[PDB]
Amino acid sequence: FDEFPIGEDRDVGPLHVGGVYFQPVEMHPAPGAQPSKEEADCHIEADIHANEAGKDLGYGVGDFVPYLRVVAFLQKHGSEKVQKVMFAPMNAGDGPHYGANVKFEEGLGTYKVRFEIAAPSHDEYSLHIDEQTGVSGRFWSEPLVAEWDDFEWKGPQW
Amino acid sequence: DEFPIGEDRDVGPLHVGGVYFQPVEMHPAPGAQPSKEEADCHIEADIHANEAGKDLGYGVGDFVPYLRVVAFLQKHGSEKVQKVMFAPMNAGDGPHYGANVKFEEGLGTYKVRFEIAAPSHDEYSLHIDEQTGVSGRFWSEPLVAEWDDFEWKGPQW
Ligand SMILES: [Cl-]
Ligand SMILES: [Cl-]
Ligand SMILES: [Cl-]
Ligand SMILES: [Cl-]
Ligand SMILES: [Zn+2]
Ligand SMILES: [Zn+2]
Repeated sequence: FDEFPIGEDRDVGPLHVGGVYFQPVEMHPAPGAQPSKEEADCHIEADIHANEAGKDLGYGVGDFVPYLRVVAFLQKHGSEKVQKVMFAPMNAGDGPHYGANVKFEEGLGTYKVRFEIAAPSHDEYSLHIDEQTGVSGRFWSEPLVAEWDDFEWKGPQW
Repeated sequence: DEFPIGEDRDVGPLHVGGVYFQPVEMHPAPGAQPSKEEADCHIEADIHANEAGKDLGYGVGDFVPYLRVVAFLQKHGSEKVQKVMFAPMNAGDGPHYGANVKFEEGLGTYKVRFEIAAPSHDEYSLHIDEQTGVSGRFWSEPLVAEWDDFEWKGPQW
């Protein structure tokens, strides 16, 4: 399946973050309130793996980082409207990622695309912190941001 | 120093290993598990994708997140069953499903059963189109990895 880049990959805190988009997909079960394959303009995927700093949190470097809460914000240049898109964790043929089928509500054009990545919720994940088996790192409190100021929505490339 | 609960099992698309060692301090402290000081040990369920595995879109050896893992402990000679809710967490050696555990029935031989449920309906999805798309589907009833002769003789540390 052809993947198209959103922009340059980012390294933010303990995460390596990439963004791609491609034709809308059919997901099972259909996640949250996302548009159907027919209603969507495309599928946007956030590829999140631990980088070297991720090692202090106990992640294997280069591995997928689960239990995160990822939200994308889309804002067309010259517009005050901002779309807020909740990403969901899911598997495609090339493994897990956070993604969503999305509509570019203000049409064709240039958009600021921002991914805000929050650490797992308090009751959803833990870290060993004892000396013997523990980690020296901790999760981030303020959400990490990977953003692209000039993404071009030029319509389906399929 | 890690000790096995028994031999690793392959159940459906999962490679499941069970180990135990000294109790640990976790942050946040998960559900109702005993503290490092209160506990007998820490038990870990290591769950990674096997060849079957690939059908769901995982890479062989990848940790499989979003599962709901519970362990049932039953001492040989007793009718009592103790239930242990595992929680997802990272240790210095990576992500695992684990729990600090106090053996309510004490020293002895136990049947140890891990029940592994697929992600909740609203917590994970699969791309199912021909194009992007995976052919396997998550299991309905929990997968089981069981050891019937686990010997708990007290701390080995
Ligand atoms: Cl924005
Ligand atoms: Cl929270
Ligand atoms: Cl900012
Ligand atoms: Cl049992
Ligand atoms: Zn996706
Ligand atoms: Zn653990």
